[PDB]
Amino acid sequence: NKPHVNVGTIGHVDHGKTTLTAAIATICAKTYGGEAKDYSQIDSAPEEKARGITINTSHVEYDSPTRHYAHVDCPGHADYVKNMITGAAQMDGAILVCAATDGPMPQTREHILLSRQVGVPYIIVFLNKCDLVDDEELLELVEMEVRELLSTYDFPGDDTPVIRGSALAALNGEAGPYGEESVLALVAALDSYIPEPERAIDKAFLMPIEDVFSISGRGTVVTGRVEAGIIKVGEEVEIVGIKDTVKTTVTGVEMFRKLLDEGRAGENCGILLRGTKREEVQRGQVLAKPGTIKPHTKFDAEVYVLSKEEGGRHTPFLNGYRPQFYFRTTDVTGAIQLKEGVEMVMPGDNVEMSVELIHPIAMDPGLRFAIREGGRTVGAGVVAKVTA
Ligand SMILES: Nc1nc2c(ncn2[C@@H]2O[C@H](COP(=O)(O)OP(=O)(O)O)[C@@H](O)[C@H]2O)c(=O)[nH]1
Ligand SMILES: [Mg+2]
Repeated sequence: NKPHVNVGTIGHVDHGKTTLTAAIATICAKTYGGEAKDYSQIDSAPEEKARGITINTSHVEYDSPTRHYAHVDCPGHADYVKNMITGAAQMDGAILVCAATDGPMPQTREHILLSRQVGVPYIIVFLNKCDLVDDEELLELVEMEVRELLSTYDFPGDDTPVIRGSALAALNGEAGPYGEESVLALVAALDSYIPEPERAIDKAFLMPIEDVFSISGRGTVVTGRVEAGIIKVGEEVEIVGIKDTVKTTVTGVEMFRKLLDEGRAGENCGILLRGTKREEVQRGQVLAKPGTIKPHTKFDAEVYVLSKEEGGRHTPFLNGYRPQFYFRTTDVTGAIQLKEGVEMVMPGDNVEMSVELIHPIAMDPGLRFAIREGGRTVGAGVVAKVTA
């Protein structure tokens, strides 16, 4: 297994996302080996349902000389919003498709802003439909506009790879600069510009607490899934969230009928904690390497509000709405502040909001959450920025 990289095509409708996706898959198959996909196979995106939220996504796979890519393409504007806000497709990089004829358009800007909000780490640009523009100064002008638009949202527009091509020429089997060579140039940009994502085992240790036990003859044990890093018996951990942060030592690690020396990312296990009582640990707190994650009550978020068809509200909510925010394992009530001038949010919409929780939660930007009322999911969010 070589590097596996998650990517996707973003950009305004009709700018050439599905055509480019089909061209990449077909040309990589012909060049490096794999399966070719045509336009109709990718334009028809299957439906996959998870928590009532319906997202239509097309998934294609293709190989570079050294990597295997998983690529997502979406039919509608709402599909891209839901896919990016939730953790459905965790893109390691996004391919921004922009038509050289019309230039950046409203959904071009929204998709860059969304990528910033949800934490898309890198963006590569395919400047498409260059077969329709013969003036190279006009191509330069639109490229400059795309780079500046990227920098407006804190992406490094001056260093961004911008590949000029015609996804339709490439899919049709054309040669020349805008044909197959341009799609191979884009694949070479994916290989050179997007690093392999850091392994969970290499990150700082983090384990959300799911259950707590007072075991007679042993002491206090917390159970959960290790999300990141490694914890060894004898090392210190912080208990972060809900209550003031405290620090203790791990004195044991175990799985069912298996005593362990350490707990590793992906493992579900129990952790024995020195000098701790059951009332000091609780669900919704996390164990973490000391000093690597901080509790917060205030944060900004990007939020998709479920439509009534997805089991959400069928009425708008107002500024000052106080639902529950479900973080990892538990609900915390929080008050919502909308952008200035915004008084209500419609179901089916996505908005940027500020939140103040009634108790702190350990969080970094990129943490996903659900918004619930009465235990019914009414929204999905991602922490865009922690307020301090
Ligand atoms: N002339 C030209 N047309 C293109 C190119 N790429 C896509 N198109 C056309 O633009 C229309 C929309 O393309 P599509 O891939 O469905 O755009 P999407 O909405 O972003 O997925 C289709 O009619 C394509 O054939 C190109 O490089 N040159
Ligand atoms: Mg499409």
